[PDB]
Amino acid sequence: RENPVYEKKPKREVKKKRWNRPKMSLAQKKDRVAQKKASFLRAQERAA
RNA sequence: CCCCCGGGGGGCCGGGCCACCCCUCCCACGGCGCGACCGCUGGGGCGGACUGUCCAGUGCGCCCCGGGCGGGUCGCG
Repeated sequence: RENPVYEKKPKREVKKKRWNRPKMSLAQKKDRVAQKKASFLRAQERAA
């Protein structure tokens, strides 16, 4: 009751890094399918 | 006020403009050439992330570019 005022914590500038995983792009998403199919074949003639 | 045959015709002197040939402004429009500002799509380096049942591949960030493409705005010839 004698000091209800709130003093925010001082905001320090941060190193500005990224802990999260960025979203994959279309070119990458589309190229992975080409590798998955190609690797599925180049693994199939090894059995052949 | 004159002139040619009472009726038809011809002039009076100044000024500016267009006709032709010379020169030259600003503007409009179109064309050709050039330069500047924006847009789009090849290289290299750096940094980082990711993918692929062979070491290969794919964006993104920054920077430098040789460009290519195209239109707008601006400025010339």
